[PDB]
Amino acid sequence: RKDYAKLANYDESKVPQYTLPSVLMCHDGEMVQTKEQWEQKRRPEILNLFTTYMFGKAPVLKHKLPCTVSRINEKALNGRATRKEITIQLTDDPQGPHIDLQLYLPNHVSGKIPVFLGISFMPNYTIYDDPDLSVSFRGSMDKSWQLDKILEHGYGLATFCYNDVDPDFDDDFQNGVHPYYYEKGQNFPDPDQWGSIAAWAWGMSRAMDYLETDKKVDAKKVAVIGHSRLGKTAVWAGASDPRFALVISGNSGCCGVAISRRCFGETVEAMNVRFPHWFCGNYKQFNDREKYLPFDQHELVALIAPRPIYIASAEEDNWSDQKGEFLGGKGAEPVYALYGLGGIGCEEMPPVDTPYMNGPIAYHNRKGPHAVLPYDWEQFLRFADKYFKN
Amino acid sequence: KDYAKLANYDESKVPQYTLPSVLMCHDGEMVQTKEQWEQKRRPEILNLFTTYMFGKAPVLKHKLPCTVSRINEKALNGRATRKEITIQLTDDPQGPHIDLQLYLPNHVSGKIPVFLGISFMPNYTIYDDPDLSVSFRGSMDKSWQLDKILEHGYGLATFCYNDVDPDFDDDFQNGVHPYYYEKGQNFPDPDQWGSIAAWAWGMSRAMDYLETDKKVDAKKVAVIGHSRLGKTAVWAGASDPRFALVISGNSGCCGVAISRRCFGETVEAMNVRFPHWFCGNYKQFNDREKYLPFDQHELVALIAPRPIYIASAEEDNWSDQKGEFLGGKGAEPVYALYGLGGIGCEEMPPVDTPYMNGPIAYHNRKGPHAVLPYDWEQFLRFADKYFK
Ligand SMILES: O=C(O)[C@H]1O[C@@H](O)[C@H](O)[C@@H](O)[C@H]1O
Repeated sequence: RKDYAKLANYDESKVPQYTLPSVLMCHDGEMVQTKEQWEQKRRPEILNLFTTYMFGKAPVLKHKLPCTVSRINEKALNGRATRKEITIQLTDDPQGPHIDLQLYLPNHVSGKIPVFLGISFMPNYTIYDDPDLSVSFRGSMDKSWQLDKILEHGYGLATFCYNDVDPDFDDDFQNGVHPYYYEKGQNFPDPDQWGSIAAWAWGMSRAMDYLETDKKVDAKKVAVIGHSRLGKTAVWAGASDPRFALVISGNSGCCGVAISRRCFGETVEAMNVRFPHWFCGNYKQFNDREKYLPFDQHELVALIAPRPIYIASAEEDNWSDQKGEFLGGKGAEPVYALYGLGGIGCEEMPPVDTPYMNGPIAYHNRKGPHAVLPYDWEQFLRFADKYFKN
Repeated sequence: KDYAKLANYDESKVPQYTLPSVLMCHDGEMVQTKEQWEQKRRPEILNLFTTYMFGKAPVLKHKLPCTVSRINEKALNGRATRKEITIQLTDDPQGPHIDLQLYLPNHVSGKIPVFLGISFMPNYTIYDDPDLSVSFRGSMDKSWQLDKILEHGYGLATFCYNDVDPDFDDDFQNGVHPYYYEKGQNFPDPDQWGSIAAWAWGMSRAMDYLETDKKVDAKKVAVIGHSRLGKTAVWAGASDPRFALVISGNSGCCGVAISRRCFGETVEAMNVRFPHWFCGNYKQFNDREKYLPFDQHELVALIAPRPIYIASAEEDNWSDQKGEFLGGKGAEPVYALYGLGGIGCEEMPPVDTPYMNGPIAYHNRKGPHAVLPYDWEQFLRFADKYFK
């Protein structure tokens, strides 16, 4: 039951030499130098590699799942906001698992409204100290959602607790949604089928299915966001569902946007051993075999192109590998160029509290711990404004 | 990391496990007819071994050039013919090739059954045959017993596995693997052949010759291998149904031994000490035998209804002798679809007590991890029942 935190390299001068797999080079050798070759041949190859070998295939539905608007409050924050609560039935079982989506929209705004779709560690009461909710404690996670700031910009926020989809604990997938999608002769996901992170991501796509039917939400302006293991999830939700307009990776780190081949802080083995439920079976083959990965996480960031992404790091989060987060963005730059979009705007990793967001890939590494703080939201909304407003 | 110190050899300490049901299809259908087995269940299981354990080998639209580069009808002082077939493994003739050595017994009525062996060493080690030259001539004789095979009216074909792919982790830069990549590929895909898949494919190229031979009974070629080449011999038998009988010499871990027993050698011990043996995908089952979508009783089931002999050795605790027997035991429900019996006992037999009156033979013999004369006595008694 090893503690991988002690065994990990954090010494930049002891990172092994490595070659990144070429994002632009198709499996048959053909290089991409056109968005059309990208969209038609290469992006599908990479999308297939990540689905087969890392996240795993989630169920594809023939119809949108049943959902209800079970409560509406049009005067939710002394009239500043409409709060809706939407129950999304994930299975054929009405007594089975549901998303309890909580949507805040600002009042006194005329258009359709851009929305942050976030996924939370804790129930919806923890997002805002909202005096029309009951019971951590009410608004205990406000720092990490900054709903006042989101409302100030004329955007909304929709969140649900990831536990709603799949409990985050290694119960060999007898709980959550997995078992409801097994075949009659299957007690476990196949090696190429979804683990937990893919289930949570699929979760966000079922939330987006509701959102595009909400008259007040701008379906063309939905940002996905999540922190840490839910960072990983948000980036996959963005990669695997192109309806999301903008993707926010909050210290996603290892198997997020960090480059695995650096073997800095958290590694694939640390990851799969501690969290066997997170990724598909296929992915456990890469435990301390990073060099044999058919891809690296720069290719995951490449699946967001041309759409914008904000990669945020924390100065104290060496576990997440802040330089490797930066280099995962750097590595996607060649694909954004096919679309005539610039890069991050700097060659080497910038110093602390130095945001770059003038390109389609934004980056900062902020002072303090592994978290989403007001600082982070400050930059996220500045970046969102560039796309969601004129 | 040493794996010798982590090995359980204590039968009382073997963990709880469920064998994955060999007769339950992925979609739920229970197999109770050999038709459902052949049309549905077997294809599913073969695909799982191919994709997740051994790795997909190239399928060829037509055979490769073979050439009989020397015969001698009077070999071993008249007793046998010796043939030397070269076998191209590629379009390129300067590419890798198999040096196939075949001995056929002189003056026998009818086409001859052949044991297709794959050997650790070059062919001159199989017998002290003066017509050869030079791990010296005759070294492996003890493990091949040509005299006894000839005496039975059977011959013996052998090539050294080094001909097809070297036994060491070179990232598949040597051997056959490079000659089948596609532009933009330095390395097999995770679902593609490693060295056991290549060595097994090797024995398929050897059979591709053996059938064309006019003195060979191509409906009566056995496959035999010891140890890592015993794991190869089973996969050969499973992924090429032309072979008539399969001989597992101490195949052990990722041969016929039940992976879920974690007795002696484990999957992690194997993939970590021999990264090149199995496909990339198989490395995902390190310390995760609970989560294999199969176990080795299903690999044995791919032989059915063709017979198979599982030989264990008493000192070879590493191979898990009881789990080898239980790989056989667990196949019996598929052989039963073909109105065939099982091994013939419930508990693992005592030492030097062969059971070979069903389509699955088992013996645990005295002494070390090896192929010994005793083993061949029993392999030939078994072959006699299907080959006379
Ligand atoms: O004897 C040998 O060299 C090999 O035998 C095999 O059956 C076993 O899987 C290997 O670990 C090694 O023991």
